[PDB]
Amino acid sequence: SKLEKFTNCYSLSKTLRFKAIPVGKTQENIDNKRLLVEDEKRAEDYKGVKKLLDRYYLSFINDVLHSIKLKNLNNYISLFRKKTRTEKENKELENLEINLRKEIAKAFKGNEGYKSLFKKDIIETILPEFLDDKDEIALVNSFNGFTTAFTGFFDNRENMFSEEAKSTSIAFRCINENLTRYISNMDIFEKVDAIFDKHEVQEIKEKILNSDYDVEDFFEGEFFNFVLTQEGIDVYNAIIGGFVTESGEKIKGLNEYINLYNQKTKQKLPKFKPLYKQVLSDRESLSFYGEGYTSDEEVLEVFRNTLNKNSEIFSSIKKLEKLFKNFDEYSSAGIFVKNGPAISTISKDIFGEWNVIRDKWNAEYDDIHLVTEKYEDDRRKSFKKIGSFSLEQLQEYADADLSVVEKLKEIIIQKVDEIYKVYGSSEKLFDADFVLEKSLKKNDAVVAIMKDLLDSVKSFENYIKAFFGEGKETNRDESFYGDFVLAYDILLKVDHIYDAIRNYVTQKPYSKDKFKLYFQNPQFMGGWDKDKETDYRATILRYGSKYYLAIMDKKYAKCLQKIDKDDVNGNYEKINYKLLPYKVSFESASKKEVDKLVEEGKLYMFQIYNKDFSDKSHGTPNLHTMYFKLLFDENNHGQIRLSGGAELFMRRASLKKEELVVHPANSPIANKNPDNPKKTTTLSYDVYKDKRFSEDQYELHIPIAINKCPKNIFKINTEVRVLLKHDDNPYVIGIDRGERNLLYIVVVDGKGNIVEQYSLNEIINNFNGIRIKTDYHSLLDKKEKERFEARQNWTSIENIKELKAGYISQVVHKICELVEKYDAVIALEDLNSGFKNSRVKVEKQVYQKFEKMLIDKLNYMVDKKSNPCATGGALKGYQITNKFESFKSMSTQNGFIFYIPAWLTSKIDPSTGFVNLLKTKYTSIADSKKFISSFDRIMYVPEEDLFEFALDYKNFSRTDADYIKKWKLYSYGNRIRIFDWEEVCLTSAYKELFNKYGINYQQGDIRALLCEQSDKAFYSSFMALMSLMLQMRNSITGRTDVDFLISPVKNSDGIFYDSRNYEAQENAILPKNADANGAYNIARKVLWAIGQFKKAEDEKLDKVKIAISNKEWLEYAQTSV
RNA sequence: AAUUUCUACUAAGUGUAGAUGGGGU
Repeated sequence: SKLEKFTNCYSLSKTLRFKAIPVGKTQENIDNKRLLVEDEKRAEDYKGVKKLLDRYYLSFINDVLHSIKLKNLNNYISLFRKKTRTEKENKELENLEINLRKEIAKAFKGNEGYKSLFKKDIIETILPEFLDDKDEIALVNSFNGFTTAFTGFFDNRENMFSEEAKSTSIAFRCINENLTRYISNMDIFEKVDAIFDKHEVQEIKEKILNSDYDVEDFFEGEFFNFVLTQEGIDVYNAIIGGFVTESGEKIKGLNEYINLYNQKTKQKLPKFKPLYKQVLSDRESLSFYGEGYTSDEEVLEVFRNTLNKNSEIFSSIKKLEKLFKNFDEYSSAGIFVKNGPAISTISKDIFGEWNVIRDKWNAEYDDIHLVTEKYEDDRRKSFKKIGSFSLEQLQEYADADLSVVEKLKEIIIQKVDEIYKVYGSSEKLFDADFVLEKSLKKNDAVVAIMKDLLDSVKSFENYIKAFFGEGKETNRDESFYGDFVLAYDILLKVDHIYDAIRNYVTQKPYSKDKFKLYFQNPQFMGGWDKDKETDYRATILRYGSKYYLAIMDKKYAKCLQKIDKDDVNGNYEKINYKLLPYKVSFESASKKEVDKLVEEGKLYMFQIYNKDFSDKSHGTPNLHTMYFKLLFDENNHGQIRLSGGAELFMRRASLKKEELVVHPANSPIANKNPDNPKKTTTLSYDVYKDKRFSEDQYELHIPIAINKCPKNIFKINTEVRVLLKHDDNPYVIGIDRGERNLLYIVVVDGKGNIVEQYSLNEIINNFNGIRIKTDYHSLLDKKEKERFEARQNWTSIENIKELKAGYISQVVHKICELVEKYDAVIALEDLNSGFKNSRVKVEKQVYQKFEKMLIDKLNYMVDKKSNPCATGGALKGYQITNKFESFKSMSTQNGFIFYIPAWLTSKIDPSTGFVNLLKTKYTSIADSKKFISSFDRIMYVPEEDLFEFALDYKNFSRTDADYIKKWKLYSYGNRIRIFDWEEVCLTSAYKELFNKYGINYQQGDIRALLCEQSDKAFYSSFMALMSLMLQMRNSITGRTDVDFLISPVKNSDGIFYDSRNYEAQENAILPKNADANGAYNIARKVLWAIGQFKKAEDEKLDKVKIAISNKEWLEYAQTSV
């Protein structure tokens, strides 16, 4: 078995969360001794103390830099963009810059206690000394011994600034994007001195700190000399950003001065942009990061009401793009446009089709470099190398009088028009006394209003983002860039406010906020060492079927160890974990004495509880529940062991029993699964909505660690390759999405014969023998019908995403069993390549999550029902996958998950192999005549009313991919022309096309007459009917059941493949539908790969490209069948 | 419409079928 090999490979750890319920008098005892209000108090002061800690971190940035500020290595970064050195703009920049990130590191790094500021010591001594306010000092010392709480904050705020740039460091907005706004400062002032006079420059030169007596380092050109990270970033922005004197004197910086020339006398006045500084407080992450949003009226939206910054800059960007026309006179080339995902949309918006830009550039590439297979990839990579497409360069890839610039201007202006349209519909929410009616999460009208405006602005942001380029260019129009970039900086503010309100409304009715329970002990539950039972003061107890958590406290931290054996009692077995957090002994302790302690105030026993610990629990337990019981089982011999550090938190009541939705006792309870025969239930009791969140839970997040001692450690990919070579029959699960099925699975064997083809739209949940199915596809449809109304409210999309994530969890199970029963490599798609968009099913994001959860599941692949110690069982999960690295590491193979490009796997005939490799779109009469002419022989075969189109695929364009190169295209059978559909019979329509135009089809080879036709519209319909002939997947938009494939070519037995012939059959041998074909050939593209492993050498099975190009495909697809 | 938590549920009557690494910014 191929799967069996992969066990005990790596070692992941996990955290089985659970709940604990205060058994005995624990709750009252905790309350008597106020054992948890200090944990609560600290957790309400976390933020407060974080701010104080950050003040010391900001003084570190200040003082250290203030003194050590000479830009060490590169003089004062004088050679920054001076004259090109060895290698133009290559080493010239790169090296100078990287010595730059160390110029800053050295300053900090080894100072007066880097580790005295970034470890426990700060809040204990250094921070109290830094402060002086009694309240603040006491707050900081109340958060002492308790720095194991600020650990994450420490690391974040320390490792973000080192000898690197980018990321979120000082160098970034310290030497990288800081010097872009700097640089023109201490040399050839020149251009910027248009004004800069006695009433201007001299006035401000006396106002600023007289260390910089004159302006010197302020405007000019070439190199710079001041600020760095800290000297007062505001010092540079005193004239560059403007610093109005408190007295009243209007000091207008130095750039805030140009505006008297930059815009008043009109120009671009050499940039001079406001210096960037440390993100948020100290180089954090987002500068707009804020909290709040806890109540329905917590802030009436910072957007025009409580966020006027945003509203201001939509107008600013709008004016800047309305100045695009005079920026043509300035520097149209200077404005760039990032090549990427936006470039296709840009093409459509400006020119008309999504591929104008691409193809125009590809044509120019052909002029200078030449299509074939490898030439496609040459063009591809080189287009990916381009990162900006100047505006005038895009005008060259134009059409006619189409002005790329002006078309962009118009489209992007109408984008803000959309914003303002919804700003007029949100006036109610923006009015001072907004009458809040039914909450906010229940006020779907308000949700919609919010969403609409928030997303209108968000869309403009993403559209105008591109008008940036790659930043690192040359002739950047400085009348555009600079002014535009300032406004855009703010229009990035919306992102946060959108997220805030979205996440408020999409919020659950309850809350899962917890506070770490230290119980007056910073070292609480941090281990399970037998020898140290009084250090962390915690042990897992066991009352036979129940599981507990004993936690002794301060003045009685060793009580249990004295009074153990209760002999003839129930004995809450103390854990005798003699191994390190498998020696899972369980010392039978006390019962009467354990409970005695709980009632007194000594112990604080809690109960570990999952729904599968009830006596009323009827069926299969959860996997985590299983793992938990298995930690303390005899079977676990070192698989799932303890990791140490149970984080007991405390989730309070977010809801109250009285305001929950009840299903009164003895009243028939309607069942909501359409496929439930036993509709209605009538329960003897009541059932409330979310009763666990209406009470107080004590979340015990027990860390556990799977396979910490791996025996069979090997590289997974190479071992998969070896296994997929020595096998006689490599089955491939083959998973494609699809429109009719959500995740159609076509298991295909080692010869390409369909073994199974079932849509996983229905999950047949098997409980007590009875298999009640759930049409997740129909559920999706009903959820999408809810989405249809109220403009896809935020919650409806969340519900779809969550149902799709719960579906994903369900397909993960099914695929796991499919893989297990067939020993089959999945054949998922490399999602970093091309794009399936037709699928009205699992999307890219959800399939990426699917394959992440397949490689997270495939790390410890476990089916619940299987016996724990058998393969596939709880402690023998298959490690057939890798370990999720990134979403871009999902590109080749991650074990039993070959990511194959999904190119032409669905629109290919599964019987012959024919792929339409020919563009059959009527361009001009001549194009189709050459098309018609390149056919070997077009005859009407009246025998079987057909129109044979013998063709040479070696005599065509972009067709090097093919293999047979000689196909006869008989117009036969029925096509569904989706224009919204018509079922056009091919032969009949062609007979009638030829009858109408006078083309006597009854003339043997009539190709000459077809090319003879002088009517333009003849070929139009001719080429469109030819397109239909070649179209294989044919399905009526909507009606599920007409999913058929139809070949224009006959096979070796003369039959034209029909999917509808096979859809009637249960054991079909060829795809029974369109999406089945897809999964069939995705399991066949992986099949080319498997053949490649038996065609490549064993020791060489590692670099065998599994990347199947379309030329080794369309060969095999046209030759094995 | 019950849940360690999530999704679908009622699924044989206080539950069921799957999945579930979480902890700090």
